[PDB]
Amino acid sequence: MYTVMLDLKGRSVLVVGGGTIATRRIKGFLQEGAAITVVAPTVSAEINEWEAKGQLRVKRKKVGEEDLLNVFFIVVATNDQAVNKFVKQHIKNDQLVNMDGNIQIPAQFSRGRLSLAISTDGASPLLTKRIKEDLSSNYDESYTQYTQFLYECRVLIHRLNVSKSRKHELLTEIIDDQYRLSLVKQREFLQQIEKY
Amino acid sequence: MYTVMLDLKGRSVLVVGGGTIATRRIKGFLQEGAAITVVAPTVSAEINEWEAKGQLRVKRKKVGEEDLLNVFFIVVATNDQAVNKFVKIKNDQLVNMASSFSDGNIQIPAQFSRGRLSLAISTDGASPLLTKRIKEDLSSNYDESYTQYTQFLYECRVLIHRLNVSKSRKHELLTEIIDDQYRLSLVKQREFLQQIEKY
Repeated sequence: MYTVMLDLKGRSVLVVGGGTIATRRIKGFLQEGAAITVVAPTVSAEINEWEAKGQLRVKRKKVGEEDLLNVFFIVVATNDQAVNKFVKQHIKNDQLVNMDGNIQIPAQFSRGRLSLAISTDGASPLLTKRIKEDLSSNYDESYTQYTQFLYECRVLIHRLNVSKSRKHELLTEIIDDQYRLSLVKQREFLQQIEKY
Repeated sequence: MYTVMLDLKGRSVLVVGGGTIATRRIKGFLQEGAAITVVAPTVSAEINEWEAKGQLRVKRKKVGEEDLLNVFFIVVATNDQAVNKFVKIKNDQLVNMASSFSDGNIQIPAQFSRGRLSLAISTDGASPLLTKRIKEDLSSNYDESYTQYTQFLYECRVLIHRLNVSKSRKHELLTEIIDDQYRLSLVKQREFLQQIEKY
């Protein structure tokens, strides 16, 4: 429908539920800057393992209005009809909520600042799974520190008091395999722009 | 940032600005069921046509405090830095700061489609040029064969959903049809359609 990038870095995420969907959702956005709370009577072995590693907070309760305060993003993973109704009746108008609801989560992966998301508008989640695998293979962890390098370069060049002509030159230069796969190449480029 | 589909159906959307960037942004959510209001002293020929077609509302003036009060999603797509700054609203407020350099909490990824297949690519603004490169590289690998194929897959989904056969049979069938040969053989496709008719 309408695909966007959403900043969750440092933001509050509540997951309502603790079964298999809940576990999937959390796996999905763990890398994202967190503040994850899970509210359910019972949770899964996986949520338990994450709770135990300091990755998540759990509240083994029936969700109440006290759980729905100032949460940036709410995920209602559960199917439990009454819980879904309750949450829907107790959130504000502009509440981001994945359930109605106003947030769908597509298959995706990231390599630091790089992200690729795939959908078929529910025609083939199984194709989407295959394409995700193929793309994860083709875009590996080298893109994590490369896109971090790119990001530093963009900020640094932006700040330069150097002509538009030169800025564009510096921004074009750093887009090839040799910048991704050579630390000398990167480090020397950084030495160059530091001098300006 | 994290990738999500935002459902704007029956939500208020404010587009601040009315140039080329505002027009491009609106195109993206024009068929989404939102109530779109566009605020700029002047607006493009295409925004005008959309207004005249009754798909959005136009406010022909510069933005003021009032315009930002009860708006679910704000897109800033102007060129006057004071408008940008002025908009730059509460926290928890969805906003796309399209006109850079700094971000809102909403970014719009590069996207291409092959029929129903959709790919979204972002580098969190690290490099618009890399994003373009990757979109071209993905365009190369996923060509127009995927446009026809997701149409096949869609029809299969429809026909399999209303089969009076088990859930586990449905899954097996929907799994079966995911490989290169289903995509690239029309015989394979057609014989499978015929097969799921018997059930």
